[PDB]
Order: sequence, then structure tokens, then C-alpha cells
Amino acid sequence: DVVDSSKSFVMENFSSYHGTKPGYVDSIQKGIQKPKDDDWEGFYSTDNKYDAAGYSVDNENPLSGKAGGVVKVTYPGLTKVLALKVDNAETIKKELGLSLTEPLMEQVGTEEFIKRFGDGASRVVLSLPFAEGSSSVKYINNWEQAKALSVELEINFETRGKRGQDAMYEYMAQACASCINLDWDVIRDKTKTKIESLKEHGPIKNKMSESPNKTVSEEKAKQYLEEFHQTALEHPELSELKTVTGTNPVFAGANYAAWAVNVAQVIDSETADNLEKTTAALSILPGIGSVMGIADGAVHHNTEEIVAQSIALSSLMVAQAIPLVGELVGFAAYNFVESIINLFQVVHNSYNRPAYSPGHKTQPFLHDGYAVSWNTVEDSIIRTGFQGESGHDIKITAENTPLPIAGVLLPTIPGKLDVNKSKTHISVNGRKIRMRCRAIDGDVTFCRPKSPVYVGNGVHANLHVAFHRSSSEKIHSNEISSDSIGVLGYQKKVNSKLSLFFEIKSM
Amino acid sequence: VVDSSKSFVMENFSSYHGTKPGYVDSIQKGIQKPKDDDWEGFYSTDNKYDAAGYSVDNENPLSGKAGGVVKVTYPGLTKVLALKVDNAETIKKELGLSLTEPLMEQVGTEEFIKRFGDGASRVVLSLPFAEGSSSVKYINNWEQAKALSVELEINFETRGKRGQDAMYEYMAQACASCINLDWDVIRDKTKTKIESLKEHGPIKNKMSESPNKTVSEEKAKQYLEEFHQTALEHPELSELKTVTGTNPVFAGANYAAWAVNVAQVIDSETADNLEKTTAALSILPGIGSVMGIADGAVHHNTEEIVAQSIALSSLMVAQAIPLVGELVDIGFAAYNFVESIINLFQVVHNSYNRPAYSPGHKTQPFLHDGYAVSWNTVEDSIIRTGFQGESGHDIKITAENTPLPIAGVLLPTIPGKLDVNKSKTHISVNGRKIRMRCRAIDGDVTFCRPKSPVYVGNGVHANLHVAFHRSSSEKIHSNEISSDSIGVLGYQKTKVNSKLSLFFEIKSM
Repeated sequence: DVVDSSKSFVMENFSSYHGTKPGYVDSIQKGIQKPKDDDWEGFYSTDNKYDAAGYSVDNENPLSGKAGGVVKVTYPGLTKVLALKVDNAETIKKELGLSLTEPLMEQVGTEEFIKRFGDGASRVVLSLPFAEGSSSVKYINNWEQAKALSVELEINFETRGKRGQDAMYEYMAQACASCINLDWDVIRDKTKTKIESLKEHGPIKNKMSESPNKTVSEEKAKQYLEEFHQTALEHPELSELKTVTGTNPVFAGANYAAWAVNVAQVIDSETADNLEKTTAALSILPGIGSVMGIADGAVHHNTEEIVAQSIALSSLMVAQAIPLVGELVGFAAYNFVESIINLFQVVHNSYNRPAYSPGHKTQPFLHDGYAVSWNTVEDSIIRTGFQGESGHDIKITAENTPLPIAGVLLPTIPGKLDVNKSKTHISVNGRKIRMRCRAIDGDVTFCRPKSPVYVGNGVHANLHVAFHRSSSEKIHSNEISSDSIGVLGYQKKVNSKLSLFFEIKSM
Repeated sequence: VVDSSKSFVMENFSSYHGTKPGYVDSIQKGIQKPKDDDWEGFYSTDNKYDAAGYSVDNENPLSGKAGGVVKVTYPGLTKVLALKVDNAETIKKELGLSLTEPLMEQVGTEEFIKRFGDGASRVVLSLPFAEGSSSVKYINNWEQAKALSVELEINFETRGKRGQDAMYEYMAQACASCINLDWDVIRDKTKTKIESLKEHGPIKNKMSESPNKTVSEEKAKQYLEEFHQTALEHPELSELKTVTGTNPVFAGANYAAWAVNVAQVIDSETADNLEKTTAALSILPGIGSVMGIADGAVHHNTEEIVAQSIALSSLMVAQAIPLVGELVDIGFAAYNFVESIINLFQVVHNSYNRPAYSPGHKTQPFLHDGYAVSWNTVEDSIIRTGFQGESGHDIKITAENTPLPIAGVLLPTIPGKLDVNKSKTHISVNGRKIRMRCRAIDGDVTFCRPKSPVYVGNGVHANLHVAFHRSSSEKIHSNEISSDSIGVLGYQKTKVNSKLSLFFEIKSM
């Protein structure tokens, strides 16, 4: 009941990975020994060496400190991996036949437990899901049993001699072999070059002349820095940047200007002189998607050359913004570039990782003030291969004022998938609103509410879509055009489109 | 598939049925069938106000007339059999029924009644009425439904009110906070105010300044903002001037945008029919500006202020029609526009009357500063009490577009009864597990910072996992707990952080 037999197995030479902090890379290869929540006291490892690497960073400087390494640990002989459906120790003790007083992970390393659950293996290791939205597992080893592990070096980020956490993040990026895999040495080099060239430019040094170079108001400051942004963006070392930041307003000069002003306001002398404190301060500021070129679910600035341009331009602007709104030194070219680079790497790594997009599974789709999502994972799956009914629930609301829901565009397959016009309805804070559904196409039906639907702060709707299958025959790739259900918001002539993406699947 | 906790036998079981106009007097002569069929049956509900929302002219559902509600009763004993699922195929298998015959035919069978009726004369099926409602829908077999007596609860046509006021005034009885407006008063006051406004010297004056022929949106808005400012000096609009001066949602700009946007979608054919006018207006954005609805509250909740807002908006629509209108009447402003917009007020007021979880409660998202955060499941939002040991609570976090930070989270603590498990509490960003550093800031609030920068955005979500430990087995009493929310902090903007609140309830077991 608490033990999942689909993720449990006996294995010979069971291996797993362990992230190791700086200094312990060589020490640990002589054996796992505990140092000097107790139910879970134990030695931790994971089946994913890239997830292990995230545990390898200096515990005294966790945002920007050095990464240590990853080792691989192997049990000889036969090991039982005992996967648990819950991580509540007391539920595990009661559901198994265990003393509710003895710590769960003490019991796990005793011959009694190894008898009843090891299936003749020499050891039980507990297995739990690593994290929400990760398919990796976490292994929990009894500390004394773990003394049998052999330890091999997988990688030593310090051996690589790279700056910052370049080595750790470059290792993780291997997981994706669509994959941001940037050379941060190139970028750092190109970046230092651009700053120097930009500082010599005639029109740049000329617009620095116009700088009040004294404390002023924030709106004066933004206006000068918007000017500086326009001037500096004409340098031919920033010419690709000028082109790729022209259309999308997130990349505008005014957002670079707010960024530089936000940076100068939170950096004091004590902060600029320490890299951990700079990373902490910068990491809570809004607007960084302007300098990173990240908008609308995409990393647009995904070349070494264009990332260096963006980081160079922003370094200069921070250099300009400190006099006008701050008080210090130099920071702009030194610790500002180092922390910003680390922040770049955090976010790129998020975007490399497998992840459901807005409107997929239970991830909300946010658009035009609305928020919609599938209520459960199964709601987003249209099952096929049977004659009968299914129901699917979509949650809908909005952020403030009453916004309308005009209707929903639903897929139909001429004969193999049809809308149940009687069970399809929408419910607004519990008021059930029937729908009028007319096909506009062989492949699309449009359902309108029979009474006005509005959602907003404190008003939400549940849209219930009910499908009926006539044929028992499965639905084939070609048969379906759309991967999405289109909920329509207010009209602007067009409607705001809110997309809930489904998947066809058998039983 | 059968919830025994919603099933029961009852004497004189009664329910309610909403009745379209024309069938109100006729239905009282008995439930006869008319000339998914698993479900073909006679439908009723336990909540008479939910029934009232089935009573509107099918041909004109947006704006049409409302018939009534009748109460139907079985004599003797009835079995109410509450079902967990609405899939009839699944119901026939797990009840051992013919997988071919219509489920609601079988339910009217003498054999089915023996098996499941507990010695009641017949069986009625019971199902949840809708998401977000505590009502039930009852499905009656048609043959058995011949046994029902039928009494009038209310005939809306007979109250002789305009539009759908009878129905919405009836539904507002349910909440006895509560918008219970007299729409006759509001209608009369509104007609009165439109009259006086059109006579004002400065109105007729700034009205005579109108380009009075098609122009551009930016120029049309600019004049209507001017017009709006002049109109709001009239004394018949003085309360409105006061209550709309602060909230930017109620500003002249947004009355002007509302009115431009109306004139653009109303052509002579739409304008000459209330149903199509209501359809058209019902898909526009910005109605909250004239309704006085913002930030989760209905601010215009007196007859006087609603009539003032409707009157001013009627005038502005009249001014916007020459500058942007395909139509030529301007009579629309004072007739079908007012009728129609009144109906939309009623709709939205009713939504806010109805019991509903607020942002940040249960699985309702909390939408703020471009973030969306919610409890993953209803149980996550409940901190159970009265035991020693552990619990976990999942909060989902994302954002609409560019990467926004999560600076940390504020968590409640009670000296002995409730502690942050600093080991199990983490945050997971597209699968990347990030540990926290938790410090107490006060005896009742602990603050947890992530140990690697957290950013969320389109395509990047986080699961904040909060682990609580109780050392005492004593229950938490209300005095112990200051906050009813967990505060997730976003970006920093005097230095402050954006606050995202997830509201929890303390329960036993």
C-alpha cells in the first residue's frame, strides 16, 4: 500500500550519485561515514548525476560559492531498492510492521528489515521521488550499511579551474545534449572586451559628459539612462543586440534603464565588495528578463555573442546609474558581471529542464488577466479506444475586474469523437450555465454560454467538457487538427484566446 | 459508486423545478414527458434558487423572460440514491445492471427499486449540482414522475417586473455582503438622471463641442474624458464623483473606453433587439468600471450610486455613437443599452452573492504582480492538528512572462504545537530541488530563503513544499495563531516585497 512494486527491484552492483561539497571530493572517496528529522537520518544519493551536482555548492556561500563535485557509489552484491509511495515516517512504520518508536532508518539497516523486505539482497535502500516535476529518484541509505559502498569520482568541478560555477552549470547542460549550452569562458571574454571598447567610444564618453554625475531623481535618472542606452546601442560591438531587441518591448531601453536603476539602489559598499551579498541582492530584483532576453516562454539571447553584448551594455548602464541613485565605487565591471552571470545560468538551466508549458497538464495558462488550467492531469487526457463518455474540467478566473468568457472551441472527429451538448456546461461560483453548441466545421464545435459568464477576483468558473465516442475505434494522429481547447475571453475583431492543451491516449 | 452518506429514505420528499414561461400554470397539472438517453428523465434540485436559473425563455436566454419555480413532492416514501460518478456505463457495471438498457429506465424498474430502494416506493438519483455548489440535482424516472404533486413556489411573470428583476430579486433572498438592490428604484432614478443631465447648461455646452461625426479613437476618447469630467460636476452625480475619484479602475478614462467600445459593436440591427445587444455587450472588457467592481468587492452597492453610474455611462454612449458609431439612433443609449447593462449588473452581483472561495483559499489561485500561486490540492491548504508528527503542504508557483524571483516564504509557527521542519521544507523549480535556510524573525513567524536563486515565468514553475512538525499532541486554539496565511514573497520594490498569500484552515483528525 505504501510500497510501490513498480519502482522496486533487486539489483547487483547497485550504483547511485552523490553531490559533494568542496574539500570533501577526495576525502569521501575513502568511504561513506556519517559525521558527528531522525527517522530519515541517513546518507542521501540520487539516480541522476546532474541532480547530484546541485548539492555540491559551498554551504557557506550557496548562491555563488564554489561547487565541489559528484561521486558515484556502488554496493557490491545484491541491493534491494524499496520505493515508498509516501514520505511520512509514521505512516510507513504503521503500514509496515515496525516499531513506532525506533527511527525508520535505523530499522531499515537491521537484519529483521533486510529479511522481510530485501528479497535475499544484502541491503535495503529506500527510494522516493526526488521532487515535484522531476522524474529522478532520491535514495536513502542506512549509514552503517552505507559503509559497504565503493566510491568513484564522477567529476571534480574544482579540477576544471573554471570561473564561478561555470563548471557545474556546464555539466548540468549536458543533460539536454532547445538546450542552452553556452561557453561562459567565451562570454566572459567577449564581455570584458565590449566594456573596454564601449568605454572608449566618442559618443559614449560624450554622453557621459552630460551625466549630472550627482544624486538626482529616479525619473531624471531613467531618462538619462534611456538616452545612454540609445547612444551605446549604436556602437558596432552591440549591433546584433540592437537588432534583436528592436521589436519585443520587454527588451526596450527603458527596461534596461529601470534595471540599472534598480541595481544601483540596492548596492551599497558593504554589498558590492562581497560576491554572495551581491548575488542575494540582485536575485530579488524584477526585470532581469530584459537583460537576459527571456520573454514569452523563450530564451531569445541564446548565443555567446549576444549574451555578452547584453551583459556589456548592462554593465555600463549600472556604471552610469550608481552616481545618480547610489553611492560607492568599479562594482559594475567586477561583482555585477559575476553575479549577473550566475543568475543567467540559474535561469538557462530552468529552461533546459523538462517542463510542461502553460496549458499543459495542470500548469496555468496566464493571458490578458485570465488564468485557466486543467483541474487534474487526467482532465487533460482524452482517452480513446472505446464507445462511451468522458468528462474534462477546466478552471477559469481572472485577476481583478469582471472579464467575460464568450465560449469554448472544442475538437470533434466526424464519428469518433463528439460533444455531449447536454452534459457540457459551465459553472460560475456554483451557478450552472448550460451551453448552446454549434459546429463551425467538421473538426471544431463552438459552445456559447446560455447566460453571461464573467470571472474575476472572487469569481471563478468550472468549464465541464463532456465528450461522447460513437466508434470503439481509436483516434489516429491525422484525425485531429488541434492539440488544444480554445476558451475565448473578451473581444478586442478578435477574442482573447486561452489554450488548454490535451493529449490523446489509450487506457 | 454509491455514497451512503448522501443517500437516505424520506417521507414526502420534495424538490424544485425551474419552469419556462408559458408552462408555469400547465406544469402544475402533472409531470408528463414531451413527445444522452441513459439520463433521459425529469430534473429537479434541492435548491429553489438554483431552480430559478432554469426558468428563462429558451429562445432568449440572455435577456428573455423568466417563468417560475414549482415544488414537486412524492407521497409516501422515496429513496434518494446519491451517486459518486455520472458515467452511466460505469454505474451499470458496478451495480450489476444490464449494460444495454438506459440507466434511467432501469431506475424506474420494479426490480431496481427492490434492490436499491430500501422499501421505498421509488428511487430518485442524486448527483452534485455543479462545481462550486453544495446543491444536488435529482434525476427522476419519467414513469415514476407521474406520482408527483406540483405546487407553485413563485411565478416571475406574475410579479409584473421589468426584464429579469423578478428572478434576480428572488435569488438574492438566498443571502438574506449580500447585494439586495431594488431595481425598480434604480430604473426610475436612472431615467430621471439621464433627463436632468441632458438639460444641464455645461453638458449641452460640452455636448455642442462634439465633433459630432466620425473621428479617431484617441480623439474620441479625449473628448469623452472631457465630457465625463464635465458631466461629473452635475449634483445628481455627486456621490459618484466622490466614490470614483481614487480607484483608477473607476476613472473617466475607463468610462470613456467603455463607451467607445460599446459604440463600436452596436450597429442598427444589434441595437434594435435586446437579446443581441446583451450578447454584444456581454463579451466586452472593462464593464467593472461602470459596475464599481474591483479587487474582489462590489463597491457600487446602493441604488443611488448604481443609477448614477448607469446614467453617466448612458450619456457617454450617446456621445460616443456619432464619433465612432455605425448606427444613427442615439436612442439606443437610453433604451436597449440601459435594459441590457442592467441585466449584466444583475448577473455579476449574483456571482458575488454566491458562496465562493476567495483567491488563495483551497485551490483558487492568488493572482498578483504577474505571479500565480495556489495550493496544489484542497488538503494541502489544511494544517491538521491534534497529533505529534509531520505534515507536508504543496504550493504551486509560476508567473505570466519574464523571470520573476521568489525571495522566500513566511511561515506560521506556534512555540510548541507547530514547527517548521527545516529539513523537509524545500522548493523545486522545473524539478530542480532547492533547499531552504529558515530563520525565526519573531516567536510566531519563520522566514525561509532558498539557497539557490528561484525564478519563475512562462515555462518555469516551482513547487514550494512546506513541512510542519508538531511536538505537542494538543490541538491549536485560535488565540495561538495570528495569521491565517502563508506569505510567499516575490521581487523587491521604502524596500518592500510583493506578497503572495495562501490561506490555510486549522482542522482536526
